[PDB]
Amino acid sequence: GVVDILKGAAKDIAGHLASKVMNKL
Repeated sequence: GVVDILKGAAKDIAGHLASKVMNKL
């Protein structure tokens, strides 16, 4: 449920950092 999905959040928010670098270079 929401509990499990919460795990994907850390991956999304954290994974977002990587995407930020892509937009830069």
